[PDB]
Amino acid sequence: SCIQFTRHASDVLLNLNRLRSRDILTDVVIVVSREQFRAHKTVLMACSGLFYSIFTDQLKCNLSVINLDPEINPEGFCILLDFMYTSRLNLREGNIMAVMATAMYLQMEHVVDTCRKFIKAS
Amino acid sequence: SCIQFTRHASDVLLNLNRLRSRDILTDVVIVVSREQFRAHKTVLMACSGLFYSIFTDQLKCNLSVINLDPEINPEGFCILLDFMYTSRLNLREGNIMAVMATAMYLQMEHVVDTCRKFIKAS
Amino acid sequence: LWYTDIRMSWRVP
Amino acid sequence: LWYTDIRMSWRVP
Repeated sequence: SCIQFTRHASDVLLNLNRLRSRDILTDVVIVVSREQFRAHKTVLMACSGLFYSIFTDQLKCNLSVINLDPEINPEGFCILLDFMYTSRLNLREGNIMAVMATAMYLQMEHVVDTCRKFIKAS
Repeated sequence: SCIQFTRHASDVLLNLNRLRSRDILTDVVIVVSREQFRAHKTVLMACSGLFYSIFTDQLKCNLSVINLDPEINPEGFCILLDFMYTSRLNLREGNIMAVMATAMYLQMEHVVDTCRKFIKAS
Repeated sequence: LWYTDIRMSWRVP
Repeated sequence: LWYTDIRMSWRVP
């Protein structure tokens, strides 16, 4: 009966990334050390178990700044945030361990698994 | 050298709809005369030129309740909101004209284009 | 279930 | 560019 649009989800995601880039309706700043990352809570909750728990916690849900562990690699976090909004995970010899560890912290187990397959590749 | 996750956009979209279903971080009620639909502004702005204009307008950006034209068919809107959050457009002979007219009003020409292909095959 | 690959016409500025 | 179809492990309850 029904019609399914195969590019719809990727087009929504493209436009969400364009909203992030223009800073339109971004409602949280994630802080890693002194580095600040602007985002939409809902996109974060849709990609990460950590962010889900944080923004359904009544003590934290209304905060505009969330501070993650300052021991987290900011390049690792930046790679993963770009990934949430793009589907593209840019992995390098030099950044891969940091990304894997950051993905564990964010409870994005499937990204970890993809990093493990990547390591098995070479 | 990038890895691209081909199911990522649709998995994000599934989770956004689960968030809509559980009423989590919904920040707007769209009103069609007296019918009500809870949504996330950013999904609406990612899908429709009309909603983009509404939520970037300084008079309306901080409203928790938004009126659409109260004469639009509420079934037509409801089919389209579900489409925004699912990729699935459920077209029957009984609703096609209401969906098409509503899509024009939401500035979703590619959906209108599809309803025209549906008219051409039916 | 029929599929279409049509691209979304709306692009955020 | 390399593609994977792996499914997201995170699911909103």
